[PDB]
Amino acid sequence: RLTCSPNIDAASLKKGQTVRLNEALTVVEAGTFEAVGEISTLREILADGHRALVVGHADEERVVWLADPLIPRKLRPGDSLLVDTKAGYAFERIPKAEVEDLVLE
Amino acid sequence: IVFFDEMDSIFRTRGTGVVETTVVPQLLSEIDGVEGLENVIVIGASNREDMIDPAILRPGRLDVKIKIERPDAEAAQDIYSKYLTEFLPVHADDLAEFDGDRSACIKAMIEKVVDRMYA
Repeated sequence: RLTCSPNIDAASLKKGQTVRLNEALTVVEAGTFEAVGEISTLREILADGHRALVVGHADEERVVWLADPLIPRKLRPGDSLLVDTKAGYAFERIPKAEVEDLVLE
Repeated sequence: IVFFDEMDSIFRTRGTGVVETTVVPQLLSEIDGVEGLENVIVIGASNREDMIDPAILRPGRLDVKIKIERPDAEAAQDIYSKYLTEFLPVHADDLAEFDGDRSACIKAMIEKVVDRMYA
């Protein structure tokens, strides 16, 4: 639980946004969202609207909070999302093209 | 040329299993994608064509089917000739009956054995 520096605006911060620290453990700057990490397939979106249940690479399922940009376009089951298991956050959606629809029709 | 031998092992079907269930979809997609190339040809062989699902055998991917029937008398004679070559040693008794004519003796023997087998 860190304290915010007077320079930055606490309300301006967004959920899941990467922040910068220092030797005194004070948040002075906030950057962008992470773009590298594990990719998990979305299983469902919970009733609260802030957490989603996804499945990992090894068929291990987890419940992770969604980032601010994820909270038209509507997220749908089967989408691939960049996740951080240690932090329990999903930051972005990685587009994927499905060939099943082309085959069926 | 890609040769898929014993197509009963894989690509057979998914409904009857009693991942192997996830082999034919991506294979069909890849074949559809490579169909545009002129020089790519896919060849498959199988003893039991019934076990193969017709989805891969629909017009398009597997459009050509060739049936190899069991040999008949003329086919049997041809197959015997393909092996009973003049280079194999022949006993003097049979060879003397044709005055050293190896080809005549061999073809007469082939006809005789074909007649014996199909009688």
